[PDB]
Amino acid sequence: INEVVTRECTIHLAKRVHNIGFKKRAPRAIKEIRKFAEREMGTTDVRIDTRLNKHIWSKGIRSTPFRIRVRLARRRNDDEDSPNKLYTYVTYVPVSTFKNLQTENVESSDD
RNA sequence: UGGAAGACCGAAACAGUUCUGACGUGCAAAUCGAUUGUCAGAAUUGAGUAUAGGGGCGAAAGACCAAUCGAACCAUCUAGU
RNA sequence: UGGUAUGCGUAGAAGUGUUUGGCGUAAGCCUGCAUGGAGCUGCCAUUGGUACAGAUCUUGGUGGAUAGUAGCAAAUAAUCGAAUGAGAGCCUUGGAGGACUGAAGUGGAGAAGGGUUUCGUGUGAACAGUGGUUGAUCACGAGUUAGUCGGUCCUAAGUUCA
RNA sequence: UAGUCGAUAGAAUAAUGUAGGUAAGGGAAGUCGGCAAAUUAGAUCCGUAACUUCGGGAUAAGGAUUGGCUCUGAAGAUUGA
RNA sequence: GAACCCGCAGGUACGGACCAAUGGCACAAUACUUGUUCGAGCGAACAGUGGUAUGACGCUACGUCCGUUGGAUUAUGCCUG
RNA sequence: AAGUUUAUAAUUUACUUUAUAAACGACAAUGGAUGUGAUGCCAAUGUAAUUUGUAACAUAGUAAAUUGGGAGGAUCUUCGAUCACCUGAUGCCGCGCUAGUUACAUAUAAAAGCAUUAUUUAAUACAAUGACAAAGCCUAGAAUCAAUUGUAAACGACUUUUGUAACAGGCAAGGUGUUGUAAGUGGUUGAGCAGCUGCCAUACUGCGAUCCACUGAAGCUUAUCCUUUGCUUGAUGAUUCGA
RNA sequence: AACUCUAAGCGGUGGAUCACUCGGCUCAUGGGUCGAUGAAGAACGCAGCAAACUGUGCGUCAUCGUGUGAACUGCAGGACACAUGAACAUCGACAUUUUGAACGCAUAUCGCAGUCCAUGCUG
Repeated sequence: INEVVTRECTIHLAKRVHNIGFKKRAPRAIKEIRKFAEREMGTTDVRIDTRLNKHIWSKGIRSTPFRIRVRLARRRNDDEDSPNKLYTYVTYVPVSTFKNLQTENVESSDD
């Protein structure tokens, strides 16, 4: 049951990050953004964009942005077929002031 | 004003005070941390070089002389008793 | 080992595994079966480097500890992630990204030392107490050009010796 | 800047550790012993003993003060009017 | 001169709980602050938790709360004999 | 001398209680059996590693079945959604009959064996268990792993979890905290300072810690906060177990 | 169940045991054969392919002469020159590096002279 719908989802990193050892704070942030992505889209195959890279990592490892605005896009696995016909594509939509945003159901496929 | 001193605090440097700490089948047949002595001179040190076994060298502990010193190491006497 | 059974023997010797059967109080013996491949044994005398469980024995091998318990922990230490491959956190690598040593350097040169270790290419097992396509590994090639820099020469401490 | 990011890693991040800290109130009662730890520390100013070989003791003791901004003064060089 | 059982309240020592208050710790939370870096600024990063003031979910103290009631019968006092 | 009882006279729920008379006077007895609801080894009138079958007489005298209702019982025990007892009703298979005495007939028995125990039985009876193909009745779980909670924890384990809803999870929102007034913008707030000065009042243009207003704000909020007709999303893996 | 124990079969692990051996060991026998005419030993470079062993020295895995008479051999260049010779032995003719007694002097230097003869260049 493929679905292949894209929505821009909400993650508060800070709680997950809380009391985890520094320097492992954002190797845990990336892993947890995958964990959230995997729970939402149901697809084990999580890909994280190179735009997503820089937005966690700008403010260097001790001060990971407490709340992050996520774009989660469930897409079809093309060539050399993974056992999971789906993959989720995770990118950051560049906002400095994420709070107050509830998740919205349309990103049109070919951005 | 000047800038003396085997002067003092303390780096590089050298050493190893106390924890009688870590380690102590370790990284290491002597290391590691903290702490600390000394640091312009009887200082620190490289290379070349001299001194060789019952000998040397010793700011002298019987310390050290190639992880070895109350007499090195190696072979032989020696399958010593 | 001398003699002997006109001994046995590649048609399977010796060796050896062996809930084969049996003998002897035992030391030990024979035989079957399987394996084997090139030589061997009984008896009478004859000689010994002659029989092993040990000697904090020797030498080689192997267990329990323990397919994992010590550990592989100091210098924070990664990480997104593109490429490739049999496999890729490192090691292959860009881009990116967190930092490190913090010019008294984990830098840039040389001596003392090293000895091909430098470098390209190939790149697998072993090695890198982890992986490892990569390396100071492993395989295959190349490279160190001087009248002026050192050695050379010179003397020192000191030495070789007519 | 140049060079690293290799010190096998991940998840958990238990006890006990190690290495680094903090702890009211009391404040060495602890212990062999203030060991370990803490206080103290730079600078400028003020003040400064016993004792003394008159050099020191001395950073004695005991006190004050230190940011930022905004002003002000002092401290030099050279020709010219 | 019975601090003597009935009766009453408190504490001690021991033990077990519990974190509300109060106190302790640091979220490397928030602020402030120094040194440096991001052109400055915001907001951060680095000083292996940078320091300092405050400091919650949470843990935990020195904090507080809770710790039963009979029989058998010893010692012993006794009946009847 | 502790004591088992009977009976008469009383007495009682209780071989209890009272008086009279006796009695097994820890005898020998008694302790196996009164098999004490008089078992067996009987039924079998030939009792048997065959079963007996069939006739009469008279005495004693036997019983086979079913259903309903009312009350009762259970201390480690072979079926507490079980087994009784009593009472009433229904009918009729007459299925059995036994003991005594007596009639009639017969298979086993003649198991060779003269040494019959030896290697030492099983038709049968009763009790349990089985299950090949098949047959006759009844009924349609969960556990554990993954994922999940934190009340739990080194790891297992413990405690929670998963119905398009009592949902569960990630947010945003709100409550609750914590710190202490953000950015940005405006103000001569502001000791002051530079630099240009008019045909006349004079000043302005920048700089300036900090203050004020927007701003009891901004940030942070529990992961081990509380809450949600708000948002979106999940709802789609593994193994094994029986009387 | 799993594991453990005990035994057995089979597979590993491991190289004992046996049988073999161009070697070792000991006794006996014959001979006397290093060197300034430059030794023994060392270093160095050498095979078509070699890195060693072994062989050799710049003529480098070997050359004359002599004997025999067709290989070497892993692959090959070769093989031809098998009748004048392979290849091995013999090895009496030569070569026999840099050294080392080691000899011009030295040697953490393959370093530095002198002399005679000789060559090229320049003249």
